Amino acid sequence: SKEYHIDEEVGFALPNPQENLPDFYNDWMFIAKHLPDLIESGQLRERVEKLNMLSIDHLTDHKSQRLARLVLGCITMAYVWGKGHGDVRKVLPRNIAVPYCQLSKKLELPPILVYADCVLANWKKKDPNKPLTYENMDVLFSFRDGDCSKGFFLVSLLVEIAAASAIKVIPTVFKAMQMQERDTLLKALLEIASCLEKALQVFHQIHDHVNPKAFFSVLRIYLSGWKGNPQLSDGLVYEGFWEDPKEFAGGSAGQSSVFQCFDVLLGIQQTAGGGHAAQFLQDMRRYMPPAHRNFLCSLESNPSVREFVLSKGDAGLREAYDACVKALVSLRSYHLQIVTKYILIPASQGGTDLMNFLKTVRSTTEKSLLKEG
Amino acid sequence: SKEYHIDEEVGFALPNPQENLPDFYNDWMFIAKHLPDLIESGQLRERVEKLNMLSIDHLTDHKSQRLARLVLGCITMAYVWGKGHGDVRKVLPRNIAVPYCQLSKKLELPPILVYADCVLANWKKKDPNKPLTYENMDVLFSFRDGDCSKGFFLVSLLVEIAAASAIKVIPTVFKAMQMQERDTLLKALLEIASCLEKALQVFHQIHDHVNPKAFFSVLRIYLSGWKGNPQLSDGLVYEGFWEDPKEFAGGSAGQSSVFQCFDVLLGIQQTAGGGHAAQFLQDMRRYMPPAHRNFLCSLESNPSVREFVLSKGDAGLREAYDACVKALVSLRSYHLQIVTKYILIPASQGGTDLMNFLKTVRSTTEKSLLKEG
Ligand code: HEM
Ligand code: HEM
Ligand SMILES: Cc1ccc(-c2csc3ncc(C(=O)NCCc4cccc(Cl)c4)n23)cc1
Ligand SMILES: Cc1ccc(-c2csc3ncc(C(=O)NCCc4cccc(Cl)c4)n23)cc1
Repeated sequence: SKEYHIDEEVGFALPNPQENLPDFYNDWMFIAKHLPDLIESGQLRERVEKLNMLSIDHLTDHKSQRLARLVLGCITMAYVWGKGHGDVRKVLPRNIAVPYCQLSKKLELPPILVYADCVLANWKKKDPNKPLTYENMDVLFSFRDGDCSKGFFLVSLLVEIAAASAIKVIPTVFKAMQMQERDTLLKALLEIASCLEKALQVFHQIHDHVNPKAFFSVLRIYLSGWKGNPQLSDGLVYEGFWEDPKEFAGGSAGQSSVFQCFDVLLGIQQTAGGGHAAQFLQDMRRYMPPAHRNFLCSLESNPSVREFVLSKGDAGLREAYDACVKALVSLRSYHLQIVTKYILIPASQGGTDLMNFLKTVRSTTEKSLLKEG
Repeated sequence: SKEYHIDEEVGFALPNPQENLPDFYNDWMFIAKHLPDLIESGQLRERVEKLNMLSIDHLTDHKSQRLARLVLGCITMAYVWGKGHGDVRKVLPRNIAVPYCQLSKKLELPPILVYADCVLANWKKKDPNKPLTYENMDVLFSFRDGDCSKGFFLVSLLVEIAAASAIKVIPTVFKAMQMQERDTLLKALLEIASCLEKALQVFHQIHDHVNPKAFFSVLRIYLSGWKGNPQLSDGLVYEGFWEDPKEFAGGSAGQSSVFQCFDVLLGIQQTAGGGHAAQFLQDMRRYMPPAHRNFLCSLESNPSVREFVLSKGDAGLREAYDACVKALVSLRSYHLQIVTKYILIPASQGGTDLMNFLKTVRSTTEKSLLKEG
C-alpha cells in the first residue's frame, strides 16, 4: 500500500476533498452549488450555455481537478436530465463537454458522474477537529431539494470509511500466507470480519437519513446514464470532443472499490462464467480511479486466500474465513432488505432487474461459505 | 521476469510445449490428433458423446495440463461448430465439459479455446537444435484440412517471439526512471523501439505463410465463441458443473499479452475510457494466462514512462519515446494493410466492426505521439 491512493483513515474516499475551485472557475462552481434551484426554476440549461469555454490547466493539483470532475459531472447530469420528468438533452454544449472530457481523459475516468467523484470526493467535516461521524459532516453537492442525497452519499461514504479498517490488514494476510504463519493469518482474518461487521452498524445506525421517496424521488434519474438508455438511444454527443455520441453507464455502487476488494480477497466468484452480474461488476472497474482499479487487479495478482484456507484442513481457519463471508452476506442482506423498503413500496400508481442483480451477487457471496449456516 | 512465466528466449509462449500427454489421457489425445478426419466423416460429435470421463488427477506439471487445455479446447470448438455449416450444439457433454472446467478453474483460464492455447502452447521444432524459424517449426493441432491453421498460428507465434526481445528491456526503463539515469533510459527506449522494428521486419519476411483466404475458411467458425453471439443466444452449457448456460468470448489476438503490455508500458492506455474497444481489450486480459495478466498489471502499477518523458523537457528522450510509438504504429499499420488485403477486398466476389476496432486501436496509438509542437 503506497501509490494505490488508499488512505489509512478514510480508505478509498478522497481524504479532505477540496471544496473551493480557483476563482477562474467561479461560474462553474455557481451553477454547481445552486443546482437544486436552477433546475426547478428552469434557467439551468440557459446558465450552462451562458458559460464560455474555460481551460482546465488552472486546475493544478490532483484534488482540485477532482473537485472539477465533480462540479462538471453534476452540471452535466443536471443539463442532460433537467427537471428529470422527461425533457432530455441529446447534445452536451462544447463549452462544458470539452473541458469535462479533457479533464476526464486526464484523470482516466469516463466523462460521466461516478461513485468515486459523487460520494468519495463529495464531502467535508463541519468542525475540522471533531471526528468523522454523520453529525460532523456534509455533502458538497446535491441535485434537487429533499432528494436526501446528503444522507444517501454520506452513509455510503460512512460505510466506505468503516470498511477501510479492514484494508489495513490485507498485507498481513498475504504476508502471513507467504511466510506460512497460521496464527497470525487466523488472527488477521477475524480482524477483517470484525471490521466488516463494524461496517454493518454504520449501515444500521445511520439508515435514518433516507426518505422512502428517494428512488421514486428526483434522485436516481440524475445518476442515470446513456448506455443502453432509451432516452439517449445512441448516447450523448460531447460536442467538440467527439464527432459521435458516446455511451457511458450511469451510477452504480458497483463502482465502490470496498466491496469489490473483499469480494476479490475472499475469492468470491465475481467472474463466475460472466452473467450480467459478475460481468457488469467487472466492467464497472473501468469507472473506478486508475489507482483503485489497479489495487483490485493487484489483489488477484496475489494468491487466493480461499484456495489456501481450503487446503490446510484447519477448522479454526475455515471458521475465520467463513466469518468474513458471513459478514458480507450480512452486509448485502441488510442492504437488500433496505432496498425492498424502497422499490416494491414506491411502485405506486426495470425496478425488478436491480432486485435480481442484488440477489445474484448476494447469492454468489453466500455459496462461498465453508459451513452451511 | 520473476513469477510471470516470461521465457527469456520465447517471451509469452510456453517455453517448450509438451507434444504428448500422460498415457492415461489417450481417449482425448486420439480425438484431437485425428480431428480433421473426424469432422468431415461426421463422427466427431458421436465419438465425444461416447467417451470415458477421465479425471484430471494424472495431468500434473505446467507443460502437461496446458497441453490438456489445448486438446480439450479444440475438441470443444469442433463439437460446438460441427462442420462449420449451420448445425450447432448448445450443450457440452458432462464427460468433457466437467474435466475441462475442472482444468480451467484450476489454471485460472475461461473454459474456451484461447490465443494462449492454440498459438502460445501449440507448436514444436522439427529439428530441435536449430533456431526458431518457420520451416523448422510445425503446429500440433488443426480443425480441417487446408483450413489455413499452420501459417496463421505460426506467424503469430513468430511475431510474438520477435517482440519478446523487448520484454527484457522493461525493467531498465523503470530502473532508469527511479535511479533517474537520463542516458540509460534514452538508450533502453531506443532498444525497445528497435525490438518492435525487428518484429515488423519478421512480419514482413514471413507474412506469406498465412493463407490468402484464411478469414473465410472454417477457421473463423471454429474460433467463434459464445458471448454476444446470436447463434448461442445464452452461450454454451457446461452441464454437471453449472446448470445455467454460460458465456465466453471467442479467440481474439487482443489476448496477445505482448501487444497489450507495450500499450501499457508506453502509456497508450487502450484499457482506459470505458469505450467499446477499451472495455474489450481489458476483458481479453481475463483470457490470458494468470501469470501474464499479473505482469500486465505490475506494469500498470508502475509510474508512467509517457508522464516521465513529458515532464523532463528533453527532446532526445522525447524522440526515443516516439520511436517506440512509431514502431508500434508501423507494426499495427502493416497489420491493418494485410487485414485489408485478406478481409475487405475478398468480401465482394462483422466485416466493418473489425476494421473499425483495429483502426481505433491504431489511432489511439498514433495519438500517443509527442513531438507535435
Ligand atoms: C439506503 C439506500 C440504498 C438504496 C436504496 C440502495 C439501492 C441499491 C440498488 C438498487 C443497487 C443495485 C443497482 C446498482 O447500484 O447497480 C445497489 C447496489 C449497491 N449498493 Fe446500494 N443502496 C443503498 C445504500 C447503500 C449503501 C449505504 C451502501 C454502502 C456503501 C451501498 C452499497 C451498494 C453496493 C456495493 C452495491 C453493488 C451491489 C453489490 O456489490 O452487492 N448501498 N444499491
Ligand atoms: C495475416 C493474417 C491476419 C489477419 C487476417 C488478422 C486479422 C485480424 C483481425 C480481423 C483482428 C481484429 C479481430 C480481433 O482479434 O479482435 C486482429 C487483431 C489483432 N491481430 Fe491479427 N491478423 C493477422 C495476423 C496477425 C499476426 C501475425 C499478429 C501478430 C501476433 C497479429 C496480431 C493481432 C493483434 C495484436 C490484434 C489485436 C488488435 C491490435 O492490437 O491492434 N495478427 N487481427
Ligand atoms: C454516483 C453515485 C453512484 C453510486 C451511489 C450509491 C452509493 S450507495 C448506492 N447504492 C446504489 C447506488 C447507486 O447509485 N446505484 C444506482 C441506482 C440508484 C441510485 C440512487 C438511488 C437509488 Cl434508490 C438507486 N449507490 C451514489 C452516487
Ligand atoms: C484463438 C486465437 C485467437 C487469435 C489468433 C490470432 C493470432 S494473430 C491474429 N489476428 C487475428 C486473430 C484472431 O483469431 N482474431 C479473430 C478474428 C480472425 C482474424 C483473422 C482470421 C481469423 Cl480465422 C479470425 N489472430 C489465433 C487464435
